[PDB]
Amino acid sequence: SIAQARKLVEQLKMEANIDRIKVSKAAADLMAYCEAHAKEDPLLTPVPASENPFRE
Amino acid sequence: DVQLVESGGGLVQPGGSRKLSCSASGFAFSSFGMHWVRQAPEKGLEWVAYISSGSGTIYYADTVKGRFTISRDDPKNTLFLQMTSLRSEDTAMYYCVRSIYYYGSSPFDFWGQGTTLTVSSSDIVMTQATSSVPVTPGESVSISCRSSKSLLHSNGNTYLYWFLQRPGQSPQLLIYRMSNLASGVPDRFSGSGSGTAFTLTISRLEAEDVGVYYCMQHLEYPLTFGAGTKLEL
Amino acid sequence: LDQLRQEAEQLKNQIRDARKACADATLSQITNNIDPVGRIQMRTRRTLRGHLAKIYAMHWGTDSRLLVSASQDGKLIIWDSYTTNKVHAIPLRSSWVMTCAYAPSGNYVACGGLDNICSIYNLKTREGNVRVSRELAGHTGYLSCCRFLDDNQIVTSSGDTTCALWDIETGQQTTTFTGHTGDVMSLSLAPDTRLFVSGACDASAKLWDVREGMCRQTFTGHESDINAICFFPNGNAFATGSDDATCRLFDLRADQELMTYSHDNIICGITSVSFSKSGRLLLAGYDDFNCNVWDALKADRAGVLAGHDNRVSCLGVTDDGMAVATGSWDSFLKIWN
Amino acid sequence: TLSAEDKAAVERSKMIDRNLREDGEKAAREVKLLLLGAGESGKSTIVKQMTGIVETHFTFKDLHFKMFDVGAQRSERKKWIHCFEGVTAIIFCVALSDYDLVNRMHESMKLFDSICNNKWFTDTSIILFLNKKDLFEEKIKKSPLTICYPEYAGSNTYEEAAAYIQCQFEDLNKRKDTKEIYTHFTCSTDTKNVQFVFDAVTDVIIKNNLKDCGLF
Amino acid sequence: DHFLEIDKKNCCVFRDDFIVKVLPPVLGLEFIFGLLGNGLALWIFCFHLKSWKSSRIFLFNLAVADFLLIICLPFLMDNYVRRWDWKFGDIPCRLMLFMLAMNRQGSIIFLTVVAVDRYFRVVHPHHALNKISNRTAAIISCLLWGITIGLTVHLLKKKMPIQNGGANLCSSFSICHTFQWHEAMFLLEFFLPLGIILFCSARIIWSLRQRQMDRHAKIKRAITFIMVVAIVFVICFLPSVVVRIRIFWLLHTSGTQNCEVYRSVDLAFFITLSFTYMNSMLDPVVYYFSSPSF
Ligand SMILES: O=C(O)c1n[nH]c2c1C[C@H]1C[C@@H]21
Repeated sequence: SIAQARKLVEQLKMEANIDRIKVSKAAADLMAYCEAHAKEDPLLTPVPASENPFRE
Repeated sequence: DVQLVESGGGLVQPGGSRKLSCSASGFAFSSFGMHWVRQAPEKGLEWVAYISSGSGTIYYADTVKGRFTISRDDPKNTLFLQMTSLRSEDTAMYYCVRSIYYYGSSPFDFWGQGTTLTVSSSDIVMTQATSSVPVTPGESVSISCRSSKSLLHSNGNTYLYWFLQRPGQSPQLLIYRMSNLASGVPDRFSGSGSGTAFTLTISRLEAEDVGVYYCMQHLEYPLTFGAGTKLEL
Repeated sequence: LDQLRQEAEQLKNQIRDARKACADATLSQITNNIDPVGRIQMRTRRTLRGHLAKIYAMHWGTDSRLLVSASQDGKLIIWDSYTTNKVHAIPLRSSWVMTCAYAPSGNYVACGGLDNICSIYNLKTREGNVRVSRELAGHTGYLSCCRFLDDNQIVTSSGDTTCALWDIETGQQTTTFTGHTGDVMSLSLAPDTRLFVSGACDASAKLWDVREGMCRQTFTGHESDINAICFFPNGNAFATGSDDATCRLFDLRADQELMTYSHDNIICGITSVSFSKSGRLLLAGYDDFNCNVWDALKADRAGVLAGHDNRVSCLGVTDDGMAVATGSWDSFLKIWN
Repeated sequence: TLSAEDKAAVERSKMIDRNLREDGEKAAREVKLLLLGAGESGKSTIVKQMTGIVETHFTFKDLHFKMFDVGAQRSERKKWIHCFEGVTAIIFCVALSDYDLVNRMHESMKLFDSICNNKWFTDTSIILFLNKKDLFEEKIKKSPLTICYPEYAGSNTYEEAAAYIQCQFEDLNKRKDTKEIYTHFTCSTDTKNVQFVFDAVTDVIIKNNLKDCGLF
Repeated sequence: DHFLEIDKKNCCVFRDDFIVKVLPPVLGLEFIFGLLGNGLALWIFCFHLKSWKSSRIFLFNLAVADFLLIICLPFLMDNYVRRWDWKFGDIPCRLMLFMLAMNRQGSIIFLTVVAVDRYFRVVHPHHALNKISNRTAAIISCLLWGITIGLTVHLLKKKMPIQNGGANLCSSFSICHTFQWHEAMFLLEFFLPLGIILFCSARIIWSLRQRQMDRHAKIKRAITFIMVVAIVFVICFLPSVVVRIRIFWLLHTSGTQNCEVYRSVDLAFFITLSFTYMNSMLDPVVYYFSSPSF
C-alpha cells in the first residue's frame, strides 16, 4: 500500500503546526544563559589549583 | 544469601595451637578482604588480624603478632586463623568480618556468627565516655564518641564506623565513614561529627534498637574500637 | 500515490517558508559585540591506562568522579578519575560494544553494540560482584547509544532506524520512536528528561517526546551522517556533529539552524560533541586524532585537545564542568582541565 | 600518604590490572577471522566444519580461531565495519553457481570490491573461498559462462572457467602490494578448508611478526 | 728489547709506527659516522617511537650498547695518536677498557638476541616467545646487561696503568701466555654467537623459501637484510679473533720465550680489532635506518 505517504503527510502537518519564536530573541536567550552561568564554568575560566580536584 | 559460619571453638589448655575456620557462602569471597575481630566474655570488640583480597597484605594486632597466623584459601571460600601459644587473655568470641575496599564501598558490612574459644587457667584511643544510658521508645538519643587523633584525612572523608551489637548476635554496620548510612539500615539512624568528635543520633528510637554501639576507627592499622555504649529499657 | 507526494511537498514548502520568515538575524551578527573567550589551555591531568583495544564509548557519573568506559576487548571498566583507580572491570558477553551509559543514581551501567542487545549491569550487589541485571532485546540493528532516564527507564538508539524507550523491570519496549530513514547513531536526553534528540544517518536530527512518543520537530542542514548529538545546558538548543566535517547548533524554539562550526583545515568527521557547564564552549572529537573546542557563540576554535594517537571516539564533560574526558581508538582515556 | 582504605583500593585496582593483563594476553593468542559473503554463498556450509553478530570458535593444531559472521546485520556497513579493523584475515565466500540469474556473482564481485578496497582493510589479507564447484561443473556442462560475463574467450570447461572466475575476482584488488588474496576451490571434500585457512593465517602471522621486528 | 712484565710472565708489548698512521683516520671516521647514526637512532626511539615492542626494546638496547662503545672511542683515539702514551690516569683508562669490552660483548649479545627473536618470529610464528610483554623484554634486557657486566668487571678490579718505559700502556689485549678470561671470552663472543646467528639465519631463509613467500619484494628485502646482517657480523668479528688464534698458536708453539717475530702479527691484530669498533657504526645502517619503518 501507500500508507507511508499518508504517515509522512500526517507527520509533516504535525511539524508545521507549531509556534515559531523569532531567531533573534532565541539567540539573545542563549547569550543570556551563557553570560549568566559563565561564572561557574571552570573550563572557561581556569580554576586555581587549590580547589582543582585534578591538580596533579 | 551472604553467610559466614565460624567453626573451631572449644576449651584450650594454655600454650595450645587451636586453629579457627570461617567458611563463606553467598558472595564473591575472592574479592573481599577479611578480618578477625574478637570479643572478650564481657569486654568490647578488639580487632585481631586482616588479610586482603589476593592475600597481598596482612596485618596483625600487637597483642597477637608473632603468635597468630591468618590465611585465606579462595577455591572453596574458607578463612583460617592459626593461633599458637594461647594465653588466658585470648579467651573471646571471634568474628569473621568481610570488608571490600573501593571508592564508595562499605567495609565491615557483614559479620559472622562467631565461635567461642576458652583458654583455661601509638594507636588511636577511641573514647566513648558514657557506657550505658537509659532510653524510652519514641525518643531521640545521641551517642557520643571521641578520638585521640583526627580521623579526617586529606581525601576529605573521616574514617569512623558505627556498629550495633544487639543482644545475642553479631555486630552490624550502621554508618561507615561517619556520614553514610549502611544498606538496610533505617533512615532514622544518622551520623555526624568533626575530627576527634563524633556523634550518632537515633531519631524516633524504639524496640529492636537496644544493645551496645561501638565507634570504630579505620584511619590506619591497628583498627581500634570504642568501649561501647549500652542502650537498655 | 501522487496527491500525497504533492501535499508533502507543500508541507515542506510551508515549513521552509515559515523558518525563513522567522529568520530575521543570525546570531553571528548578534554576538559579534562580545569579547571572544580567547585561547583555551587544557592539559592532560590524568591518563587512564587499562584498556587494551579501541575505546568506543565513555560516560561520566553524576558525581563527576566516576566514569565508565567501553572498549572492544569486551571489558567495561569503571574508573576513579581522581586517583586513576579501577573500581570495577566488567567482562562483557559480546566484545562488540559501541555505546555505554552510567545511571544517574550510580547503581547501574548499560552497554550494547553489534549484538543488538542493551545489557544492564547492577553495580551495588550484596555479593560484591557486578552482575547483569537484564538484557534488553528487541532491536533489529546494532545499538549505537543508550541513556538512562532513571533506575528503571532507559532510552536506546539503534541502527535499525528506530529509537526505543525501555522498562528495565519488565524488559519490554514502552515506546518506539520510528521516523528516521537511516541508522540512528546518537542520542541526547534533555536536562528535564521530558524530551530527547536523535541524530541518524539520513543527515537529520529529530526531537521526540518520551512521554507518549512522536517526532515533534525535524532538523536538517547536515550533508552527511550525524554521528554525535548533545543538548545545550539550557535545554532549548542542541549541537550535532556529522561526517561532513562540521558541527551545527540547532534551536528548538526557533526550529532552525543557528550556527555552523566548520573550518577549511578540518575535513574529517566528528565522532563526539559536548558542551561546557555554561554552554559557552563546544567540544568536538574528530578523526584528526584530536578534539577541538569551539566558542559556541562565536564559532571559532578556542583551543585544541591534542593528546591522542588515534581517532577520538568518545568525549564527555563532568556534571560540575570541572573536567572533560576523551577516549580514543588507542586504548587510553585522558582527563583534561 | 594514602589512608588504609586508599591503600586497599589501590591494591584492588592492581589486582584488576593483573586480571586485565592476563585476559588480554589470552585474547592476543587467538586468530580473529571475519566471515563475509552474500548469504547463499555458502557461509553456513563453510562454518559447518570445525539476531546480531555470530561468533564461532574452533581449534586447529593448538591454535584457537574466532570466526565472526556479520550476516544478518542489515545496517550501513560503513558504520560498523571499522570495528573489525585488526582481524587476522577476512574469509570471503562466493558460490561458483551464482552466475545463473538474479548477475548474483556480479553482486558478489561488488561486495568483494567494496571489502577488499576498504580503508580499514588496507593490509588484512583475504582468504577467498569459491564454494559449489560441483554445481559449477554441472551448470557449465549445459549453460555457458558468457551469460554472466559478457566477454569470455574460453571453452565451456570447468578448469578454464574456474580459473577465469578466480582471476576476475583477484584483479579487483587495487592494493596488490600490501595485501594478498588466497583462493581455495572448496567443496564438501575433507578437512582441507581448515588446513588452507591455517596455512593462510600462518602466512599472515609471519608477515605481522616481521612487521613487529621491523624488517618486512 | 720488547719484553715487559704485565703482572705475569712473558708479555711482549711494543709501540711502532703504522699504528698512528692508519688508526687515527679509521677511528675518526667511525667515531663521526657512528655518533651521528646512534644519536639519530636514539632520538627516534626516545621522542618518536611510541610503539615499543619487545623487538624494539632489544634493538634499543643494541643501540645504547653501540652508543656507549663509540663514545668510549675518543679516549682510545687520544691514546693511539701518541702511540701507546696514555695520560688520563688509572680510573679513566681502566673505565675505558671495561666499557669497551663490556659494550662490545653487549652489542654482540643483543645482536644474537635479535637474531633469535627473528628466528622465533619466522620459524615458530605461533609461539609464546613472539608475544612476550614489554615488562618481560625489560627483564631480559636487564638480565643480559647483568651477564655482560658480570663477566666483564674483571677489567675493573685491577691496577691498570702499565709504566712501559716512559709510557703508560692502556692495553687489555697484550701477548702474555696466560689464558685469562679476557681471551676466552673474546674468542667465545665470536664463536658461539656466530653459531647461533648462522643457525637462525639459515633456518629463517629455509623456512621462508619452503613456504614460497620469496615471491615478494618485502620478503626478498628481509632475506637480503638477514644475510647482510650475518655477513657484516662475520666480517667485523672474524679477523681480530683469527689473529688472536695465531697469537696463541705462536705463543704456545714456537715463541714462548723469545718474541722477535710478533711485531707484524700484533700490528695486524690491532688493525683488525678496529673492525670491532667499525661494527658499532655499521649497526645502525644495517638494523634501524634500513628498516622499512624508517
Ligand atoms: O677494545 C678493547 O676492548 C681493548 N682492550 N685493550 C685495548 C683495547 C683497544 C686497544 C688499546 C687497547
